[PDB]
Formats: sequence, C-alpha cells, structure tokens
Amino acid sequence: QISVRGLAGVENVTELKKNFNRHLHFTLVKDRNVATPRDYYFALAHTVRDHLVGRWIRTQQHYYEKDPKRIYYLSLEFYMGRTLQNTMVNLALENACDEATYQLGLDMEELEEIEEDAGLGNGGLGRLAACFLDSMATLGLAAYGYGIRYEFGIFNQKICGGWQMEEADDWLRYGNPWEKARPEFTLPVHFYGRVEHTSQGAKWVDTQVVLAMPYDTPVPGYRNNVVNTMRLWSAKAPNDFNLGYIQAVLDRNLAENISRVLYPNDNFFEGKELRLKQEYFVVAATLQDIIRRFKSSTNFDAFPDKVAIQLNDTHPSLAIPELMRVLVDLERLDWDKAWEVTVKTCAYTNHTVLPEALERWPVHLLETLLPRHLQIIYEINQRFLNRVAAAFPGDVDRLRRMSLVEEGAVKRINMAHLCIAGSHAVNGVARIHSEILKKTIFKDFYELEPHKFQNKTNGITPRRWLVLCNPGLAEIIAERIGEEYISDLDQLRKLLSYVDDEAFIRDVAKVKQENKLKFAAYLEREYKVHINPNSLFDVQVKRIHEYKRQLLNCLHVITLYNRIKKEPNKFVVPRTVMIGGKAAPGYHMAKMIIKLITAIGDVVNHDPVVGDRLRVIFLENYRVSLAEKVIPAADLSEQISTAGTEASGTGNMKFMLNGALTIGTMDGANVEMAEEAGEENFFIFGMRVEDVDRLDQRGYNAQEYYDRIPELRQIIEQLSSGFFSPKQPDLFKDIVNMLMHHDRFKVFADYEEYVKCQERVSALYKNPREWTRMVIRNIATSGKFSSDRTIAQYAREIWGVEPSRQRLPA
Amino acid sequence: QISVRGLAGVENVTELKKNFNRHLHFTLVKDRNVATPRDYYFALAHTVRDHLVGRWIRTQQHYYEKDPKRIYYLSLEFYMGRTLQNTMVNLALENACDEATYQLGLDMEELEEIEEDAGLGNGGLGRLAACFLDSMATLGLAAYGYGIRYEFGIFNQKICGGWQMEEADDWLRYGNPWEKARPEFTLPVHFYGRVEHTSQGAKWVDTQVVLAMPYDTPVPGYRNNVVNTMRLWSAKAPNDFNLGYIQAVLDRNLAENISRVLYPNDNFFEGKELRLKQEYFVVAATLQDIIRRFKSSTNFDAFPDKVAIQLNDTHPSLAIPELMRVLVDLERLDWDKAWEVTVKTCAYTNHTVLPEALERWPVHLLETLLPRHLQIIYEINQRFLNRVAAAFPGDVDRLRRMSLVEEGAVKRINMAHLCIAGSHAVNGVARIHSEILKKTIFKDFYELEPHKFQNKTNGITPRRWLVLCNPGLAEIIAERIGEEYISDLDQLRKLLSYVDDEAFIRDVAKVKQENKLKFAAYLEREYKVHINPNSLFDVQVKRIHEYKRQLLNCLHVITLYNRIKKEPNKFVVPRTVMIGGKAAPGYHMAKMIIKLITAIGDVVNHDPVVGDRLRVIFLENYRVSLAEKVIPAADLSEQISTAGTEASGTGNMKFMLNGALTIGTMDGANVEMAEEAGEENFFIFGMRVEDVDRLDQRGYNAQEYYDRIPELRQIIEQLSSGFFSPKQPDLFKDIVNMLMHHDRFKVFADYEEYVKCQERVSALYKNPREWTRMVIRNIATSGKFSSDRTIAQYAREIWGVEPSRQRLPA
Ligand SMILES: CCCCCc1cc2cn([C@@H]3O[C@H](CO)[C@@H](O)[C@H](O)[C@H]3O)c(=O)nc2o1
Ligand SMILES: CCCCCc1cc2cn([C@@H]3O[C@H](CO)[C@@H](O)[C@H](O)[C@H]3O)c(=O)nc2o1
Repeated sequence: QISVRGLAGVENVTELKKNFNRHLHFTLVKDRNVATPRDYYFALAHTVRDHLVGRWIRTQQHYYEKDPKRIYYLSLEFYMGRTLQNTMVNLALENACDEATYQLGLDMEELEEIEEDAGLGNGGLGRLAACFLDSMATLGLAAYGYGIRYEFGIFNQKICGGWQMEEADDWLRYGNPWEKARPEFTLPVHFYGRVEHTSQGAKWVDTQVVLAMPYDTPVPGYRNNVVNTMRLWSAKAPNDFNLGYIQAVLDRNLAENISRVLYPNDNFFEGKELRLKQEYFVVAATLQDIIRRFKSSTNFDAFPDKVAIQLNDTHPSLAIPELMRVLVDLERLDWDKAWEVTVKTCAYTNHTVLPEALERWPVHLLETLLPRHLQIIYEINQRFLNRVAAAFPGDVDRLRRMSLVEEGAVKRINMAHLCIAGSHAVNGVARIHSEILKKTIFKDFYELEPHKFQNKTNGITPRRWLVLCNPGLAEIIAERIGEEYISDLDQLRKLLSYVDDEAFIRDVAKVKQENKLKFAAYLEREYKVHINPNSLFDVQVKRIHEYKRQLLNCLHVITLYNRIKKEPNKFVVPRTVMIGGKAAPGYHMAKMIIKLITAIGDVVNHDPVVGDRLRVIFLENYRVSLAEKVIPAADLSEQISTAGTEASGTGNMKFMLNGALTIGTMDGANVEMAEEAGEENFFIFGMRVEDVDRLDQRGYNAQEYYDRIPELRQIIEQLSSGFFSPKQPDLFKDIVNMLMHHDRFKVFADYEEYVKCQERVSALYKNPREWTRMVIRNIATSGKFSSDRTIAQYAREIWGVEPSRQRLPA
Repeated sequence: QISVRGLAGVENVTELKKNFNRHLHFTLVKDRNVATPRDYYFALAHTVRDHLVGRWIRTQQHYYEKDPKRIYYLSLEFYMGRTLQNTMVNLALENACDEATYQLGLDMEELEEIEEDAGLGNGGLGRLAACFLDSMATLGLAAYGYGIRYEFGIFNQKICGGWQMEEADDWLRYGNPWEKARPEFTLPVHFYGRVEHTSQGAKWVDTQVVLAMPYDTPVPGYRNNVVNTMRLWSAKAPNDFNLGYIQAVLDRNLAENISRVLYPNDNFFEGKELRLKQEYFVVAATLQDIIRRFKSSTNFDAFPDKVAIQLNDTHPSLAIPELMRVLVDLERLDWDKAWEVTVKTCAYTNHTVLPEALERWPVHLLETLLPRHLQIIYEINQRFLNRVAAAFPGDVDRLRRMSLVEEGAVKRINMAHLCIAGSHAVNGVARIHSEILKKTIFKDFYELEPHKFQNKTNGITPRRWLVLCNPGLAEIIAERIGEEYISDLDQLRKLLSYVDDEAFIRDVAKVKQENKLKFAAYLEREYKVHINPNSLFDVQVKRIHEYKRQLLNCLHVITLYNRIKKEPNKFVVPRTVMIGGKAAPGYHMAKMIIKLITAIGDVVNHDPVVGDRLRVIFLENYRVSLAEKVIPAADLSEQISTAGTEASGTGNMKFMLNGALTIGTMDGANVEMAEEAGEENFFIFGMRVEDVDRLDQRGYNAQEYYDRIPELRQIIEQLSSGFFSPKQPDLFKDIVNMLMHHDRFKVFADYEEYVKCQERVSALYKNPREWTRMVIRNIATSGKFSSDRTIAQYAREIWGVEPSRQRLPA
C-alpha cells in the first residue's frame, strides 16, 4: 500500500501464505472453522519469527569467529511493548504480510491489536533500555540485553469511580512466541551463607541455591540482517530443595518468587529484601554467563578489551563487588589487578538527582543476604578513602560525604558512590542533568576524578517512534527526501527547505488530521468516550509524579473552565486536554492527583455552557502501545517539570518527532530540543534552574502567590470548598494542603508564566498554516534525538568500539 | 530392521529427514554444531507430533458430525510414561524414524532415553487409566481422559545409605512437546462461600474463584488413525485476585498450588484439604466442559444417551453431587429428574477392600469448602435411607451401616457409599475382588440393588507391554502367526500348536537371553552394579506395601543365603533377586522394608563364599520406563500378596505376556491367570481367601510359626541380633516386632509353603527346555488380559456403546 513498508513480492506473498497455514495447522492445531483472531495473531507471529531465526543463528556465529568486544547492557527494566510490527518493519516484511493476510481475508491491523505488551518496565528508564537495544542492533554492535523475565510486568490500571485500581499483568497467559527457553544454560545463584577464612583466602559457604534459567528473545537490527539477543533470567528452585514432602514441594515457590513481579515504584526507594534479591539474582547469573563467554575465545588482562558492562542506574550496582568476588575468590587474582580490570569494564548511567530515588541499602540487609559482598564493599570503601585523604589531606568532611558507607540511625551503603568508585565512566542523560551532577550531588567525586564524568543525551528509536506508529508522516517525509533518514535521522534537516512549500504544508497537516480522527475513533470503540477532533489535542502522558507537575496542568484546565464560565459567549480555541499515566501503588499523592483529574472531568465534560470547547480525558492504562497511538495524534506536548528535576525526558522527543509543538520548562532534554529547533519554535515558560535556587535560598512561600493572583485564589477555593467533590467536600484537603504548605516543586511559582504561555499557544493555533510551519521546523531538527546518535556516542566515548552500518549477508 | 516396526518408505524416510532439520533450525533454533542429544530428541519428537495433528483434528471433526455417545474417564492419576515410541508404534513410523535418524548419524534408541516419564500417577490405578486410554482409542470409542496437570508427578527415588530420599520430579523443566495449552477454554471453579435460599431456590455465593486451564494431549489409536484427547487441568489465579500490591501478586500462588503436586500415598487415606481441593477442582472443570459439549449437539433426558462418566475410584466422587448441583441449582430441573439423569450417567470402579484406603471426608471440611455439596449429600442420604427402610423395614442396623454419613468422634462422609447410591453400575477389577465386594464390604448394598454390581477384570495394553518394550518377542510371535494379534490378543492362543516345535522353543529362549544380557548391561552403565546373566532373574516390582509382602520375599532370600552358608559346596540354581518400588513418604514401615532390602544386599553381595550364586539388588526409581526394561528381562514374577488383599494386580499380567513364570498366591487376577494357563503352568502356594478367614476367626498367633520352624527362628534371630545391621544392632526392631505381634498380613503363615514352592521353581529352571515350554503355555493364554477385552466389556455392559475396529481415513 505505502512505500516505506517494503515490497510485496509475488513469491514472498505466496510463501507467507503457506507458512501461515502450516502454523495454523501444525503449531496451533486449529483449522479455519475454529480459529479465533487470537489463533490468527499467533500463526502470523510464528510466521514472522520464522524469518528471524536464520539471521539470529548467523549473527551469533559471526560474533564467534570475529570475536569483537561485547557490550552487556544490564537493567532491571526492559520496556519492550509489542514485537510483531517492529519485527516486520526491521525485516521489511510489512507490506508482504499485509498482502499475504489480506488474501487470506484477514485484517493484519486487527491482528496486531491482539498482542500483549511486554511491560517489563515502569517508564523512561525501562523504555530507554528498549530503544537502546534496537539502536545497538541497527549499528551492528555485538551487544546483549540482560534482565529478569518477570512473570508479571507493570500492573494494568483500571479507573473505578475515578480511583486507580491495580490488576496483575498476566502477559504470558496465552504464551509468548518471541522467546526461546534455554534450560540448558541454567546457572546457580547463591544467597545467605557465611564467610570462612582459609590459608587459601575467603570462602562463601552454606548458601541457599536458586537456579537462574535464561530466555532468549531476538532483537533485529534495521534492515541490516543483524539479530542480537535479549537474555532474561527466570528463577527455578533446585530439585533437592528443602528435600513434610507436600509442603517441601509447595515451598519451592519461595525461591521462584524472585522473578515473579516487577517492582512498580519509580518515585521512591524501598529497601525491601525481595528487590535486593532481584538485583543480586540478575547480576550473579549475568556475570557467570559473561565470564563463560569470555573463557571460550587465566588471562584477565584482556578482559576489558573483550567485555564492556553498562549499568542502567544503580540497580545492578552489585556487578562491581560481584566481579571482584569472582576475580579474587574464584580466579585468585590479587586485589589491585582485579580492581583495575573491574573499573575498566564497568560504566554507570545516572537517571535522577531526587534524593529519595537514590538506592541506599541498610547494612543489616547486606550482611544477612550477601555477607561477602559487604566485605568487598568495606574494602572498596577503605582503599577509596585513602585516595581521597591523600588528594585532599586534612579534609575530614570530604571523607564523610564521600564514604560509600553512610552513618546514621541505620548504616546504609550508598550505591551511587559504589558505581562512581568502581566505574571508568559516569554519565548523565541530558546536558543540564550532567552539569547539575558535576555541580551538586557528585561535586566531590568530580573534583577527585574529573575524567570519569561525561554526558550522553538520551534519544528514542525512529523505527518504533516514527516509521512504526506514524506511517503517514514517514511516507510523506520519504516522498520528498528518501528513506535513508530512517537510520540517519540527521537527514530530516533537509525538510527545512520545504518549510515554505505549499504541498508539504498541506500534507503535514493532513497526516495530523488523519491521526486525530483515527485516535478519536479509538476513543469511542474501546472506551466509549466522545471528542471533537477539530480541537487542539493537549496531552500530558508519563508516570504520575509531583515533580512532573500534572497538578500545574490541572490548574490551567480549571482556569480555562473558569474563564469560560465568566464570559461564556466569547470565543476560545477549543481543546481536548488528555492526561494519562500510572501511579506507583503506595504513592498516596500520586493517586490523589489521578482522582482530581477525573473529578475535573466530571464537572467540565458535563457543563452545557462549555459545549465542546473544553474536554478533560484521563487516558487509562498508559503503556507503550497506547503511546504509539496517542503520540502521533497530539498537537501540544506538555513537559512541565520544575527546572532541575527531570533528568532528560524521552516522551518529549517522541512528540517532537511526530508533529506536536512543545510547551515546557528549560528542564532536561527540553533545553537541547529548543536549542536545536530555535527558542522561537518552542513554548518555553517559567523558572530556570537558577531561579529555583534563588527561591530556595530565601524560602518558597506559596501564600504570596495565593495572595496576589485572584484567578489562582479562586481555584484553591473551589478545591477546598467541595466544588469538584460535592459528596465529600473535604476530599482534596491533602492536595490543597500540600500546595499551600509543603510543595517541594513550586507549582504556584510557575502558574502565571504557564497560563500566559498557554494563551500564546492558542493564538498560534488560530493560524493553521503558521502552526504547521512551526511543526515542520520542529520535526526537521529532531535528528539529534535518535538513539542512534546516543548509542554511537556510548560506543566511541565509553565502550571503545566502532559502530558499523554494514549489512550482514542473508 | 524388524517387521512389526513398519515400512521404511523411500519417500517417508526423506520427508522425516527434512522435517527433522526444519524443527532443529526453526523450532529449536540450533544448528548441527551446537545441538545436544536433548535438541535431537526434541526435533524428532516435534517431527513425530507433526504426523499426529492432522489425525487429531480429523478425529475431533468426525465426532462432531457423527455425534456418538461420549465417554469421560475421570481420574486423579494418569500414569503415562514416555510418549515418543508409543506414538511411533501406533502410527507405524518406528522403522522409518530409525532409518531417517540413522542417515542423520544419530541413534534413535539413545534419543528415546532422553524423554522424561509423565509420572502423573502412583502405580496400578494410574497406569490402568493409561492402558485404558490406549485401548479406547484403539477401539474407536469417542472417549476423553480428564485429570489434573500436576507440575510435579511422583517423586524420583534416590537410595542414600540404603534409605529412600525423595526428590521432586520436575518433568516439565525442558518443556513437553506433546501437550497443547488451550487458555481459550478456561473455566471458573468455585470454593468456600455460603448458601443463600431464595423464593427461586438455593444459591452458592461469596466464593473464591480459581480458574482451570486445560492442556490437551493426543492419544493415538493402534494403526486406525483415531486420535482421542487427554485433557488435563491447571490452576491459575484470577487477575483481580486479592486485588500490599507485591504480596497480593505473590499470593496468587495459594490458588495455583491446587495443581502443583500429585499426592504420593497409595497406602492410606489422608484427610488433607489440598487433596479435597484437587478432587473438586478436576470434577467442577470437567463437568462444565462436558455439559458445554452436550449443549452444542434444555433437554437433559437425552443426557445419559450422550454422556457416560466413569469414576476411577472415589477420587472424583464429587462428580455426583456436582452434577446434581448444576442440574438442580443452575438448570432448574426438579430433584427426582436430575437424580435419574445422574445415576444413568455415572458408574464407579472400586480398587481395594483395605479399610484404611477408603475415603471418608470429615464433615467440617466439606462444610467450609463445599457447603452446598454437603446439603446435596445430606439430601442424597436421606432419600436413599428411605428406600433402605422401605425394603428392609425395622432393620435399624442396616440403616447405620448404609448411611453415607458415619457417626463417631468426627462425622465423616463415606465416599464409596456415595458412589454406589448415585451410580448405575459398580465394578471390581478381578473376579475374586468383585465376589469379596458382594460378600463383605458392600454386602448390604448388593442385597438392595443386586443389578448394579458387575466385574471387569483388569488388563494391560499389548502395544506398550509387548510390541514396544519387547520387539524381539513380538517379531518371533509375528513370524509364526501374523501381526493381527497386536489388537486381538486372543490369537496368541494359536502359539499353543508351537509348544513342541524345536525352532520356536529355541527362539523364545534366545529372546529372553537377549533381554537379560541387555538389562544386565543397563545395570552396569547406569548404576555401576554387576550381575551374572545366567542366573534366574527373580523380580518383585511394585509399590512397597505390607500387603504386597516384599517381606515374605526377604525371608526367602535370607533363607537361600543361610542354606548356602550351611552346605557351601552343594549346588544351588543361582539367582538374581531384584526388588523395586517406591514407598509413600510418611509410610514408616514401607521405608523400613526398603532399608532391610539393601541391608540384605550389603551382606549377601559381599560374601566370598556365596560367589555369584545369590545376588540381591534393590532397583532404584521404579517407574513406567524402568518397568519397560526390567519386565521383558525377567524369569520369575513375584505376586505374593496375602489372599484377599490385592484387588487385581496388573504387573502380574505384564510379566505373563513377556515370558516370565509366576510364583503367587490365589489373589486378585492371579486366580484368572492360572485358570487360563492351567494350574500346572503356574507356581501357586499358600492360603486361599478361606484359609485366611479361618485363621482370623481363631486368631493369628505368629509365635506358633516361630516355634515350629527352626529356619524361620534363625532369621528372626539374625534380624534381632544385628546380623544385618552391625553398627545399629537394634535397627530392625520395629519389623521383628510387627512380624511377631501385629502382622495384619500373616507373613509367617505362608512362609513354609512359599519356600517349598520356590524349590520347585529352581527345579524346573534346571531343565531349560521344560522351563520354556511352560513359558510358551503362559504367553499363549495371556490373551484375556488385554485392556482391549476389558474396555470392550465396559463399553457393552456399562456404557452402552459398541466398539469399532474400523480405520478412519488418512
Ligand atoms: C528503586 C529506584 C526507584 C526510583 C529510581 C528511578 C529513577 C528514574 C529515572 N527515570 C527516567 O529515566 C529516563 C531515561 O534516562 C529519563 O529520560 C527521565 O528523565 C528519568 O526520570 C525513570 O523513568 N524511572 C527511574 O526510576
Ligand atoms: C487417597 C486414596 C489412597 C489409597 C487408595 C488406592 C487404592 C488403590 C488401588 N490400586 C490398585 O489398582 C490397580 C488397578 O485396578 C489394581 O490392579 C491393584 O490391585 C490395586 O491395588 C492402586 O494402584 N492404588 C490405589 O490407591
């Protein structure tokens, strides 16, 4: 049908068809009179997976003979979403399968909707890992994703009376065709025990054994025939385990609980044992697998020339003392040499500065669970602090601030400090985030080893985030400048000469118009809710957090409402405000925000006076596959975190690529996006990082804003008095209370500038042509935000390998 | 190679080869440089399963249009063993796959050894169900096996210092190619709750829901292209289940524990909740599935003309009040009519008279767990007792004996009584067992409804128990009389005219000689133990029970030893005594017997004087696939239960079919085997049922035997004094104590007659030719003991359907 989707060969269409019928019959054991769409989804998924394997096997083979340096991406999160379309796209099968399935009298699009998301992540950090995997394959790196195969991923969110209900994501219920169990590479992981000292050195003994079984999932490069591996570990109990009899067998579940469920906070840090066991589990299994692969090439000097280990936040920080443990206790290298090898292997990526997000494990936990790792850690600390002392003699304060060991009512290990000490590179995820790292929380460490600190601004993959979710726009781009930009997104910069082209302007607008219409229909079919598609689509999607300030959005929305009710017969640019995201289950405030959002909807969507001029929708169950639908349909992208809190953001980049304009603060990667497009083509408002520090150091008094802004005063009053909760008048007292007395995120301080900036957005929207020309300037300068750029920078500046765009043979 | 194994076509061999390589590559994702035999086993298993499916689908289709009466075989046990060879055999692919795998440079026999047993049963009752399934398919009945898919089957037995250790049977670890998950037919099962009464009748409410997910496994008929289904249910928790968050997800395991593990007693009855939940679980899911199938043909009058439900012991007895519950509470038929439908649907098979094996559920358990089923049961009891009262007016004793409700310190429901009241036929499993039923435990019930009581002597399938495990003998039979006997085992009777044929005599002996040599090699390779293959192979294999009297065997073995040590220079016919079987984990005595057996081995196998004249081996991990090896290699089959305790036995039949002679008591099916072969061709010794009753009614005093038999006195003394346990002299005090003061099974009373009969066996063995002629008379009269006969009798006399031997089209 459309050309970016590949060739529909006459042979290809014919083979696809017989293979689809083979799987229906042999694999699924159905015939065409009993098959449901689920069966049809499966036969198609099996048919496409068939095309992967030859490549998968050939790619693993290449790495064996070439023996290149290997990259291990360690993460507790992989937010993959659906696999089928992405696979078709990277293999250039999309059009063929469309044809092939059409002639069988099926609608492929309807089949795609049947696939469960692999929701093995919470948000940005999980999804980065997924983009990175796609980019790594596409750039021909010999790279492995390693994580945990959670039986249950991020919970499905239901709204019941405006409240979030959590229910379990049973994503494997119907099976998962993409994975291949490999019970033959199962590995022991040890816990508890104690440490004995010999003549021969330390020994870890009387441990409980949990087995780790890997599952391999193919990660196909973009049209280069590279297929890399994502290996995910599953917990199994051993057979003699506990081994009255019945109970012993049932208790096998204690061991297997390790891989049962993904922890769903991205707000906070909970010092729960189960979580630490998951962290140790992925790191022990992964390192033995790494070492094993290294042995099949005594000599650990070359180890850093063959192995690179990237740590995605501190979650797998135990890789460091675990690598030491192996090298020292098992291979019997001396400390200094093992330590050299470890630092040259490991590198660390930080994703936040919020102090409550930092991992600080209680020492009593590590002592019971990992007694040897604590020994190694104390030894790491001691030797590190002697370097500190020697470089800053007499500075006893530096020494307490820099310790990997925090004193206090309970001793904790600061995991971030561990990663800096034992890594050769530490990076932030957007330029301002990396500066803040150097100037505030890791200032001491930076003064000690400035060479360790780097920046790697995040990106998103344009395969999923443009070609896949937005074929219309990818096609009209490709009409003008070719297809080469799909793996070289810098070429989008050539759309700049199309800024005054009348045909392009019309086409860009037409695609947006189509995505809006299609999404509005998705809204009626799947959730029975009813929106004007001529309105501006104002969307905020992302996890619910105080620092992301969905509340600031709420205050605007309430203001628009109030101004409509004051002069109801005046013209306003109509808007559909859509807000979505999950709250971590125990994050009370986050759950209150979701309730407010639906409560505003109950009032605004049912005022006869408001008409279809304002609508407030809370988008239920935000997740990767919902983002693929809502992002292309958006006009306004809301990125309104308080300056200095959002490390990078990546949602922001998805929207830029897809033809929304951005209203946002100079936070995170927003800064670089505006720098790339021109501040004129951006809606920037509010405090800069500096303004926030000025406010802090004199004190944030929220009362001041309440006193000078009558529009604001009114809103707080409606909140307090029961306007939005007529049955429980005091429902929102916590929010009003927080906003007034202990807002760490200064919602009121940005309110005035935000509302004004919002009026400027409405003003540009009244002029369709000028709105679209601005869109074009945005879409055209989005090239920097490809994860191909990001990964190429990691590769050269941290891992020491060279990207390759060259096809492997089919 | 050999002709019973089918054609090696040139096309067949060629297709098998490409399909094997397709699965290796596409399904297993290996290539020939990394594949292990496990991978090779799998590609072959996938290749053979391919040949099933077309037939599986076509067979289900036939039943849809023909709409015949359907048989549901309900059992908590299916002791299947390996599937691959059996599948090849029934499909006539054996020789082709042998050829096909030979040309790939693989040894198929070595690949077969990789398949795990499906050990979803304990012993005879589980394995009967499996034979029955094969026979049902072979006779073209539209029959379904229904059970539970246990995650862990019967434990693997390890001997450690002569003691049984149990370890978990993780049979699904590497996957199971034979099954097809069907998450689309998942069904709710309810527990707990309470009963509300309406104007509209009873309602069961506030229940916990556990979902039951079915797995379908193909059951292929013998060369008739019929493929029937074994459906096994798996427990899954619902998604809103319990639904702080983490714990709620982890607790999903409480619900799923229902299908986690098979209970391993066949001795006793344990009134454990988990077990009752398994019983309810299989019965609720199965009946809804049955009813659903019946609805796709309001009118439940035809229900008994369309549905037959066979209950394998009382384990699924709740089918009865569950069928009532559905019919009365959900479909709103009146009681009398539902009850009529239920009785005409259900039939019951009893497998023992031992009072401690009988299910008697505590009323407090049923009240909490299944409150409505208890109501139905009380109503069943009441209406039943009015029939009793009316037929035997004034007999208040009959009334207490017949009640489904037993009074006593705790009230119990007697599940056997339930099955008789609510079934149109009750059967025993061998002729003497059925008489005993009528004369003792169900005498009252028989007087009430004599027409309900029938006999169905057990059988074994000659596909697994001859063609598969003993190709040598099947071939030499087939040389003389054709292949038709494989599904008409009565034809073996024609071997009677070959009794004086010198060539046959030589061939029968040669095959036995080959199986012995091959098994002796299996003994050295896999368990490093070392046996003279010219000895008589004396084997007792079966679960360890006091009533099966492995102890009586021990006393013989100790006697042979003692006589050798008295006159060491005299000739004795050398013997290898082999004894194997598992003990239920909490059955202390059973575990003591295993220890004695190995302890006798520690003495006898290391006496220089004994030489290779006596050897005692305990065969570890007895299970279906070990039986396939040891049975064909045996000379003497030991079936030495006390008269009146072994309901039928089926091991006994396997040995008869495979050329062992039988030493046994007139117990169970032994009686009919000797009746078929002639008592002259059998080694019968000991008390008859009648003799046991005479001994009881005057009192069994074991001291009497100890006083008059000095050979016996000696053994007890060696036992008591530490002869067989020099380090713990008092180790066996429990056994000596039981034997002397409270032997319920009268081991001493049969000792004299057994030892004498053993001398007669040794005497015949000195004359090879006459031994073999007797073997031939045994093998030749084994036809009655085919499960084809048995199932044909069930079909005509209980289910009311006609067997069909006619091929379905390929
Ligand atoms: C037990 C630990 C629980 C809390 C730790 C945590 C930090 C954090 C950061 N980010 C995002 O990581 C994204 C990828 O770098 C980035 O774009 C976003 O700015 C950043 O907020 C994220 O998505 N989730 C994370 O959870
Ligand atoms: C919770 C309940 C636990 C104990 C109930 C039980 C009875 C019983 C009978 N049989 C055999 O069933 C075989 C099949 O009929 C038969 O040949 C054997 O003679 C008979 O002993 C068996 O194998 N296992 C059974 O367990």
